[PDB]
Amino acid sequence: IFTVRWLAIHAIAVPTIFFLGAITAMQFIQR
Amino acid sequence: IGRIPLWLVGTVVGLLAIGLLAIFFYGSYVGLGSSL
Amino acid sequence: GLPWYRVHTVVINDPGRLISVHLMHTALVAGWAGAMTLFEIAVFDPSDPVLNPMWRQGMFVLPFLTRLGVTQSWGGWTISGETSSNPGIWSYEGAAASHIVLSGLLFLASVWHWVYWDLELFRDPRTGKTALDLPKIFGIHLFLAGLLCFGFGAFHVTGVFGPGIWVSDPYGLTGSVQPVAPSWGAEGFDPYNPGGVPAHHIAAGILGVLAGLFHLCVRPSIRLYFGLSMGSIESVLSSSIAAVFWAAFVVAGTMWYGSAATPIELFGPTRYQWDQGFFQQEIQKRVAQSTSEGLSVSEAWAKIPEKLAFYDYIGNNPAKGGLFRTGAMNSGDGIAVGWLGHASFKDQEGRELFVRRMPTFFETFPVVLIDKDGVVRADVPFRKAESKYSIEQVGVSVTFYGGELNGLTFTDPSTVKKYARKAQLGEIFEFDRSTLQSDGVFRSSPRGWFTFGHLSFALLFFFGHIWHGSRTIFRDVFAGIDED
Amino acid sequence: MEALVYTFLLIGTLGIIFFSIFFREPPRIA
Amino acid sequence: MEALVYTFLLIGTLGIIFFSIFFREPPRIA
Amino acid sequence: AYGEGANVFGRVTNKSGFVPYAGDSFALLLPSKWNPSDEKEVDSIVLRYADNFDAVNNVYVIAQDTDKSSIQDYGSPEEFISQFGYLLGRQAWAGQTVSEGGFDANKVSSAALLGVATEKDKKGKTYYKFEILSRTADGNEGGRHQLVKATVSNGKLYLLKVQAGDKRWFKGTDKECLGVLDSFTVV
Amino acid sequence: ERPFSDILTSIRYWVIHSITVPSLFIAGWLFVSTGLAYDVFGSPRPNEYFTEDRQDAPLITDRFNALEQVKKLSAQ
Amino acid sequence: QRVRTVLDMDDPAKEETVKELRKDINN
Amino acid sequence: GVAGVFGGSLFSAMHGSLVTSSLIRETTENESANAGYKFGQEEETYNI
Amino acid sequence: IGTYQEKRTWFDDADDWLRQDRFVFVGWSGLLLLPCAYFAVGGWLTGCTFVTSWYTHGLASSYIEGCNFLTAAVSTPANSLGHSLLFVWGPEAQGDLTRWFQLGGLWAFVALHGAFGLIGFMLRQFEIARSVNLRPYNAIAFSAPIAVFVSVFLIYPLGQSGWFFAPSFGVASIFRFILFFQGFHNWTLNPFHMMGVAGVLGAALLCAIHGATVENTLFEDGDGANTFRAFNPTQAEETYSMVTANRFWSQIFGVAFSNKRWLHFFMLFVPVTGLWMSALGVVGLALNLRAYDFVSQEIRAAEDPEFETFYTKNILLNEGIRAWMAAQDQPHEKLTLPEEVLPRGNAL
Amino acid sequence: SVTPSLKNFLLSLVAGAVVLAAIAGAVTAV
Amino acid sequence: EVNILGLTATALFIIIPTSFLLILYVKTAASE
Amino acid sequence: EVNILGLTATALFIIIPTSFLLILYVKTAASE
Ligand code: CLA
Ligand code: CLA
Ligand code: CLA
Ligand code: CLA
Ligand SMILES: C=Cc1c(C)c2cc3nc(c4c5[nH]c(cc6nc(cc1[nH]2)C(C)=C6CC)c(C)c5C(=O)[C@@H]4C(=O)OC)[C@@H](CCC(=O)OC/C=C(\C)CCC[C@H](C)CCC[C@H](C)CCCC(C)C)[C@@H]3C
Ligand SMILES: CC(C)=CCC/C(C)=C/CC/C(C)=C/CC/C(C)=C/CC/C(C)=C/CC/C(C)=C/CC/C(C)=C/CC/C(C)=C/CC/C(C)=C/CC1=CC(=O)C(C)=C(C)C1=O
Ligand SMILES: CCCCCCCCCCCCCCCC(=O)OC[C@H](COP(=O)(O)OC[C@@H](O)CO)OC(=O)CCCCCCCCCCCCCCC
Ligand SMILES: CC1=C(/C=C/C(C)=C/C=C/C(C)=C/C=C/C=C(C)/C=C/C=C(C)/C=C/C2=C(C)CCCC2(C)C)C(C)(C)CCC1
Ligand SMILES: CC1=C(/C=C/C(C)=C\C=C/C(C)=C/C=C/C=C(C)/C=C/C=C(C)/C=C/C2=C(C)CCCC2(C)C)C(C)(C)CCC1
Ligand SMILES: [Fe+2]
Ligand code: NA
Repeated sequence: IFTVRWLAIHAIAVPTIFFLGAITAMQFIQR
Repeated sequence: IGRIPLWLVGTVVGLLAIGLLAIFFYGSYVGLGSSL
Repeated sequence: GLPWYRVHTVVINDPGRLISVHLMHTALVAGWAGAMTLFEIAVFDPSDPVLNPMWRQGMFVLPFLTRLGVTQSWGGWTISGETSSNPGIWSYEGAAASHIVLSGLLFLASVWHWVYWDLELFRDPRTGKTALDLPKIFGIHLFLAGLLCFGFGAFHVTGVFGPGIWVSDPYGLTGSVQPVAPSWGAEGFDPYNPGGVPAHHIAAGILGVLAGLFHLCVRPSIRLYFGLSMGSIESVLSSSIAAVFWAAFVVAGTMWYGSAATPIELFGPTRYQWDQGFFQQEIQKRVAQSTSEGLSVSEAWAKIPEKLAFYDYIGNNPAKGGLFRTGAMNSGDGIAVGWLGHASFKDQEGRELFVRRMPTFFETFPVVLIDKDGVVRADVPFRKAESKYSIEQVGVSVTFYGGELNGLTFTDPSTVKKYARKAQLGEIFEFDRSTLQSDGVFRSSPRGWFTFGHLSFALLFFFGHIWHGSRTIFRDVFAGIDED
Repeated sequence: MEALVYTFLLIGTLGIIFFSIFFREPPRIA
Repeated sequence: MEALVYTFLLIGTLGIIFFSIFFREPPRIA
Repeated sequence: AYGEGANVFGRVTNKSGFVPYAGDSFALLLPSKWNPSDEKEVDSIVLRYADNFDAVNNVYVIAQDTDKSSIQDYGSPEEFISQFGYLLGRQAWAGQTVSEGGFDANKVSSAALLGVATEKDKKGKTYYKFEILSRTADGNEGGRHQLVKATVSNGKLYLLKVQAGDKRWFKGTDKECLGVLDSFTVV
Repeated sequence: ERPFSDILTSIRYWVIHSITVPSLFIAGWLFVSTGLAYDVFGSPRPNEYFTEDRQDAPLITDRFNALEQVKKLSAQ
Repeated sequence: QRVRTVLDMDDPAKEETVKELRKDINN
Repeated sequence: GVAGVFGGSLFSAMHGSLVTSSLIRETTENESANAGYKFGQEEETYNI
Repeated sequence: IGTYQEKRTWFDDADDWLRQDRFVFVGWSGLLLLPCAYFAVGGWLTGCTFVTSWYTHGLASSYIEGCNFLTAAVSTPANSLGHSLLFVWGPEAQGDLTRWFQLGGLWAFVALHGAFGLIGFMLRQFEIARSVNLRPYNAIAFSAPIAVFVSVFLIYPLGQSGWFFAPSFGVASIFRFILFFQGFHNWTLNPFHMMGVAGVLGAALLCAIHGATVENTLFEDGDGANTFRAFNPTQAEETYSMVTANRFWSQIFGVAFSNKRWLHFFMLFVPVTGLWMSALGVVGLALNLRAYDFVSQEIRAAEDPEFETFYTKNILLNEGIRAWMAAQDQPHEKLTLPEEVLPRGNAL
Repeated sequence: SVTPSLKNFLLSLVAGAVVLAAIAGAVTAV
Repeated sequence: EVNILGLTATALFIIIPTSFLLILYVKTAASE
Repeated sequence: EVNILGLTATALFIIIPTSFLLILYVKTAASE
C-alpha cells in the first residue's frame, strides 16, 4: 500500500506505541 | 476478511487499554512520583 | 435595503465616490492631526525640559513632530531648553495649521468627487463599462511612494536639504535634531543606529522606483490575475490591510523595544531599560569612576545629572501604568521638582545595605534591604514581632548624597523606612501633587499607549484582512451560485 | 484651546455664508 | 453623580429587555 | 553525560527521611525533605535548612565564640535560656494594648518553657535541651515550637535550633524535629 | 477499498502486527531502561539532581554562553 | 573602574541587570 | 466542565459556520434575493 | 481558465494531485499544516515524556521524573534567555540537541510550529471551502482561536521580559499561568476578559439550548421509538418544527429566534466575539496595562478604616498571590524573602 | 568577518532549502 | 466633586449611538 | 489647562441644533 492513509496512520501509530512502551517502562522506575 | 471477529478484536484492544490504564494508575503509587 | 454594516459598499463599483470617501477620511485624519497638535500645545508646559519632559505630560503627537525636525513654537520656546530662533512657518502650531488647511482642502475635493463621480477617466474605452486598471494604478502609486521614500531619505534625514532627525545620547542626556550620514554596512541594520534610516530610505526608494517602473511597463500574467482576482478592488483591499497590520506589528515592536527612530528623550524610557538596569548601571559606573579617581562621595554624586537619575525611576516605566489610569504621567504621581539624592543605607555596626528594586510585574513589593554579598539583612516586616530584620532593631541609617539632601543622615525614626520604601522605586525624587491634583498610582508612557493601541489595531486588522480575503476569494458563493 | 474655537466658529460662519451665496436654491416665483 | 449613573444604565437595560419581550415585532416565516 | 541503565528491580536507596551532614566539629541528620537556605538571621549561624513547604519549619546551628569552658559554667539551664532570649525576636510594636487576650499587658508575644534537660551522648560533655512554645498574638501556625540543643566543645558554643509551627507539629513533623534534635551530636 | 473493518478482521493484519507492535513496545522499554532517554533528552537521573557545589535549584542566568554554562552546571 | 565591585554593587538591588546576565559563566 | 464550555463554544462556532455556509442563493448582497420568488413559498433553502 | 488554451505546466499536475479526495485531504496547505502540526504535537508529547525542566525553571515537568499527565509539561526557557528564538543552530544551543532540550528550546519549537500549523489549518479550511464551493465561515470562526493563541503565546511574552512568562505547554503549567494572571494582573477585573467569559458561557448556552430545542421539536418522521433513524437526508423538508420552537421560547423566555440564518449566525458570532475581546485584553496585559485598581475605591478605603468591599478582598488576595508565589515562581529574581515580610492574616 | 552565528544561520538556510526540496520531492512522488 | 469627564463620556456614548439607531429605525419604519 | 466645561457647552450647542437642522433638511429633500 504505502499510500497517504498508510503514512498518516503509521506516523500516528508507531511513535504512540513506542511512547506507551516507554511510559510502561517508566512506571517501574524507582528512585 | 472476517477471519477474526471485529467485536473480539475490539474487546481484546479494550482489555489491553484498560490494563495499560491500570498500570498507569498503579505507577502513581509506586516508584517515581509516588511521594515516598 | 442595506444592513448598517454594509452601507459603505455603495462605492465598490464607484471609483469617483471611492476617491471621494478616501478624500473624506484623509481630511478627517489631517484635521485630527492639526487639532491634536493644537490641544497638546495648549496643555504643554515647556518650563522644565529636563525634569518635566513631554513624555511626562502625556504628549502624543509632539514626539512625532519633534522626531522629524520641528523643535520650536510660535510662543518663543524650544523643547531643548534653548530659547527659540526664527521658527518660520514650520513650528508646532504652524504644522498644525497647515494640517487644518489641508483638511479643509481635502474636504472640498471630497465634495467635488462626490458630486462629479461619472468621469470618463473611470470608464473603460474598450467596453464602455466602469473599470480600474489596478496593476497600472499600483505601478503609479509604487513609483510615487518610492520617490517620496528616496526624497525623505536623501534630502530630509541626511540634512543636505532637510533638518535631519532626532539623535540623542545613548543614555538620553543630550539630544537634538541633526543631519544623519547613512550607514551602508551591516551596522546600517543595527536598529539603534541612526545611520540605518537614511540608508534604508534611499535604497528602498530606489528599489520602489524600479519596481514601479516595472509595474508600469509589464502586465501581469493571466494565471496570477485570475488567482489573486486582480480585477477586483476587494482583493487589493485584503492585501493592503495585510501589509498595514504587518507594519502595525512592526511599529509596535520597535515602539516597545526601542530603536533609533524611538528616542528616549521623546517617548520616555523602556521597561527593558528598567529591568536590565541601564540607567542604574550607568549611574553606578559614573559614581565608581569618580570615586576611584579623585572626587569623594557626596560630591561625585553631585556630578550625576538630574536627567539620568530621573530616567532611573520606576515611575517612568511604560509597563507600570493601567488600562483605565487615564491622562498624563504627571497626573499620576505629581510633577517632579527635584532629586533628593541617592539614599544610601548603613547598618548599626556599619556596612552598606541596598533596597531591592521593584520589578514591573509587582503592583506592590516588600521592602527589604540586603547585603553586598546577597543576604537579607533588614526589611520593613509585615508581622513586626519576630526575627532580626526589622529596621528599628537592625539600626540602619540613610545618608543621602544629592541635591536637596546632601548630608542629612536619618537613623532613629520611621523616616528610614519611608526612604527605603521610596528607594525600592529607584532614585528618590520630590514631587508636586497639588498642581494637577495627582492621583498617586503610576500612569503609562506614550510609548506604552502607542504600543497598546497599535497591537490591538493590528489584531483587529488581521481579522479584517482574513474577512476581506474570504470575501474576495469566495465572491461567487457570497453572492450566489444559482443551483449549481 | 481658546483661539482655535473662535477661529473654527468664524470660518464656519464664513463657510455658511459662502454656501448661501453660491449653492443656494434657485429663486422661484419672482 | 456616581450611583445615579449606574442606576440609570441598569434601568435602561431593563427597559430595553422589557420592550424586547413585550413590544417586539411579531415573528414571521416560521 | 555517562550512559547508565535505568533503575528497574533495584529497590529504593533512601527511606529514613534523614540525610547526614558533617560540618566544622559538628554533625547532624537533616530532614531529607528540607532544603538549604541562605538566610542568616543571626550572624553566628553557620548552617541553615528550611522546609520547602513552609519555611517556618526551619533548623539552624550557631557557632558563637565563647569564654565559658563548659555548658554547666553557663549556670542553670534557665539562666542559660534567659541569656538567649534574643534569638527569639523582640517585638517591633511599642504601642499600648490590653486587647490581645491571654497575654501580659502591652505585649503581643509570649514564650512558655516545656522542657529542661542535660542530655549526654558519647564523651561526657552535657547537652542543654529545651522545648519552648512561642505564642504570638496573631496566633500564626498556632504557635511555634523551638527545640534548642546547646553545648560548647572547644571554645565555640554549638546551639541547634529547629523551629516548627504548632500547625505542622500536630500533623506529624514532631518525628522529624525530634530526629534532628537527637541527631545533633558535636564531634 | 479496505474500509478499516475488513483489515482488522483479517489474519493478514495480525500476522504482521504480532511482531511490529510488541517489538515497538520492547524498543520503548529498552530505550527507557538503558538510560538512552536520559542521554538523548538530557533529563537528569534521580541521583543526578544536586551536585556537591550547588544544593539549590539551578539558574541559567545567561544567554550567549548558555551552552557552556549548562554544560558547567549539568550532571557532568 | 572596579567592574567586580560595581557588579556586586548592582547585585543586591536588581538581579536582572545586563552586566550580571553577561559573562556569568566565569562567576 | 472547562472542557465542556470550551467544546460548547467550539461546537457552537462549528454548527453556526456549517449552517451559515451551506446555503443556496436566497439572500443577495442586498437585504434579500427575492427576485426568484417573494415570501409565501415552501421551496426550502439551506443544505446539510 | 476563462476559455483559454492554457498549456499545462507542473503546477496543473501538482494541483491535480493535491486536490483529490483521499482518506485525509492534503492540498497546498498540507505542505505547511501537516508537518508543522505533526511536529508541534510530537514535540509536546516528547517534552511531556522525556524533556525535563530542571534547567530553566528548577522543577520537574516530565514523565521520566514522576509527573502525571496533568503535571508534566513543555516548559518555557529561562528569563535570562529573553525573547530568543532558540534555534538549534542558534547562538544559544549551537547545534547541540541534548542541551537544546535542556535550554527550553522545545517550547519555542512547539510554539512556532503550532502557530504555523494554525496558519496552515485555517488555510486548509479556506481550500476545502473553495473546493466544495461554500462560504469560509469556518475559517472566519477559527480566526478567533488563532487570535487567542497569538495574543497569549506570542504577544504577551513579547511584551513581558521573555518567553519565561509565556504559558508552558501543559495542564498545571496553564493553571500556574492563570493564577499568575489573577495575582499579578487582576485579569478577572478586566472588562475584555469579562466579555470573553460572557461569550464562552453564552456560546455553551446557545449550543445546549439549540440542541435541546431541535431534539425536542423533531417531528414524527417514522413509527419507531428511536427518532434518530426517523431522519432522512434525501427529503427536502426540515427535520424540526421552527414554529413550535419559536412559540415555546417566546412563551418561556419572552424572546425567540424566527430565522435559522440569524440563529446560526448568532451561534457563530458569540464565541468569536468573546475570544477576540479576550485577545484584546491579553494584548492590553502584554504591556502591564491592566484594569487592576479602582482609584475611587482605594482612596475611600485609604481614608476610611471601615470601608471594605469584595474588590478590596480580591486586591488583598492578589497581594498574597504575588508575595507567596514570586520566590518560587521567578528564580531569576532571586527573591530570598524572609517569612515575616510576607503578608499573613490571623492564625493561618 | 563571518561570525559563527552567521555561518550557522547560512547553514540553517541551506537546511531549510533541503527540507523544502525534500517535501517537494515527496509530493511529486506517490 | 463630580467626575465631569466620566459623565460627558458616558452621556455621549449613550446619546450618539442610541440617537443614530433610533433615526435609522424611524426612517426604516417610515418607508416600508 | 483647557476650559473643558466651556468646550463641552460650545461643542454641544454647535452639534445638536446643526444635526437637528441637517436631519430635517435631509428628510425634507429625500421626500419632495
Ligand atoms: C491609537 C491612538 C492614540 C494613542 C496611543 C493615544 C494616547 C494618549 N492620549 Mg489620545 N487621542 C486619540 C488617540 C490616541 N491617543 C484620538 C483619536 C483622540 C481624539 C478623540 C485623542 C484625544 C486625546 C485627548 C483629549 C487626550 C488624550 C490623551 C492621551 C494620553 C493619555 C492616556 C490616555 O489616552 O488615556 C486613556 C486611554 C484609554 C482609557 C483607552 C480606552 C480603552 C478602550 C478603547 C475603551 C473602550 C470603549 C468603550 C467600549 C466605550 C464605553 C465607555 C463609556 C461608558 C464611556 C496618551 C499618551 C490625554 C493627554 O495626555 O493630554 C495630552 C488627553 O487629555 N488623547
Ligand atoms: C504635504 C503632506 C504632508 C506632510 C509634509 C506631513 C507632515 C507631517 N505629518 Mg501628516 N498627514 C498628511 C500629510 C502630510 N503630513 C495627510 C494627507 C494626512 C491624512 C492621511 C496626514 C495625517 C497625519 C497624522 C495622523 C499625523 C501626521 C503627522 C505629521 C508630522 C510628523 C510625521 C511623522 O513623523 O510621522 C511618520 C510618517 C510615517 C511613519 C509614514 C510611513 C509610511 C509607511 C511606512 C509606508 C509603507 C508602505 C509603502 C506603500 C511601501 C512602499 C514600498 C517602498 C519600496 C517604496 C509631520 C510634520 C503626525 C503629527 O505629529 O501630527 C501633526 C501625526 O500623527 N500626519
Ligand atoms: C482600512 C480597513 C478597512 C476597510 C477599508 C474596510 C472596508 C469595508 N468593510 Mg471592513 N473590517 C476591517 C477593516 C476595513 N474594512 C477590520 C479591521 C475589521 C475587523 C474589525 C473589519 C470587519 C468587517 C466586517 C465584519 C464587515 C466589514 C465590511 C466592510 C465593507 C463595508 C461595510 C461598512 O463599512 O459599513 C459601515 C460600517 C459601520 C457603520 C461601522 C460602525 C462604526 C463602528 C462600530 C465604530 C467606528 C469606530 C470609529 C468611529 C473609527 C475609528 C476606527 C479606526 C481608528 C480604525 C467595506 C468595503 C462588511 C462587508 O463585508 O461588506 C459586505 C462586513 O460585514 N468589515
Ligand atoms: C517543510 C515544513 C516545515 C516548516 C514550514 C518549518 C518551519 C520552521 N521550522 Mg522546521 N523542520 C522541518 C520542517 C519544517 N519546518 C523538518 C522536516 C524538520 C526535520 C529535519 C525540521 C526541523 C526543525 C528544527 C530542528 C528547527 C526547526 C525550526 C523551524 C522554525 C524556524 C526555521 C528557520 O528559522 O529557518 C528558516 C528556513 C527558511 C527560510 C527556508 C530556507 C529557504 C531557502 C532560502 C530557499 C533557497 C533555495 C534556492 C531556491 C536554491 C536555488 C538557488 C541556486 C541555484 C543559486 C520554522 C517556523 C527551528 C525552531 O523550531 O525554532 C525554535 C528549529 O530549531 N525545524
Ligand atoms: C482549550 C480549548 C480548545 C481546544 C483544545 C481546541 C481544539 C481544536 N479546535 C479545532 C477546531 C476549531 N475550534 C473552533 C473554535 C473554538 N475553539 C475553541 C477552543 C478550543 N479548541 C473555542 C473557545 C472556540 C470558539 C471561537 C473552530 C471554529 C474550529 C475548527 O474548525 C477546528 C476543527 O476542524 O475542529 C475539528 C480542532 C482542530 C485544530 C487543529 O488540528 O489545528 C491544526 C494545528 C495544530 C494541531 C497545531 C497547533 C498546536 C497548538 C496550537 C500548540 C501546541 C500545543 C500542543 C500540541 C498540545 C498542548 C496541550 C496542553 C496545553 C494541554 C482542535 C481539536
Ligand atoms: C440592580 C441591578 C439590576 C443589579 C444588577 C447589577 C449587575 C450585576 C449588572 C450586570 C452587568 C451585566 C449586564 C453584565 C454583562 C456585561 C458583559 C460581560 C457584557 C458582554 C458584552 C459583549 C458584547 C460580549 C461579547 C460576547 C458576546 C457577543 C456575548 C453575547 C452573549 C449572548 C447574548 C448570549 C445568548 C444568550 C441567550 C439567552 C440566548 C438565547 C437562546 C434562545 C432563547 C434560543 C431560542 C431558540 C432556540 C432554538 O434552538 C430554536 C430552534 C428557536 C426557534 C429559538 O427561538
Ligand atoms: C418570566 C420570563 C423570564 C424571562 C425574562 C427575562 C428574559 C429577558 C429577555 C432577553 C433579552 C432580550 C434580548 C433583546 C434582543 C432581541 O430581542 O432580539 C430579537 C431576537 C429575535 O430575532 P429574530 O429571530 O426575529 O431574527 C430575525 C431578524 O433579523 C428579523 O426580524 O431575539 C434573539 O436574538 C433570540 C434571543 C436572544 C436573547 C439574548 C439574551 C440577552 C441577555 C440580556 C441581558 C440584559 C443585561 C442584564 C440586565 C441588567
Ligand atoms: C473647509 C475649509 C477650511 C477648513 C476647516 C476646518 C477647521 C476643518 C476641520 C476639521 C477638524 C478639526 C477635524 C478634526 C477631527 C477629529 C477626528 C476626525 C476624530 C476622531 C475620532 C476617533 C477616530 C476616535 C476613536 C476612538 C473612540 C471611538 C473613542 C476614544 C478611543 C478611540 C481612539 C478608539 C478652511 C476655512 C481652513 C479653508 C479651506 C476650506
Ligand atoms: C521532538 C522533536 C521532534 C519531533 C518528533 C515527532 C513529531 C514525533 C512524535 C511523537 C508522538 C506522536 C509521540 C506520542 C505519544 C503518545 C502517547 C504517549 C499516548 C498516549 C497515552 C494515553 C494514556 C492514551 C489514552 C487513551 C486515550 C485518551 C484515547 C483513546 C483511548 C486510550 C486509552 C488509548 C524531532 C525529532 C522532529 C526534532 C525536533 C524535536
Ligand atoms: Fe440547526
Ligand atoms: Na486571618
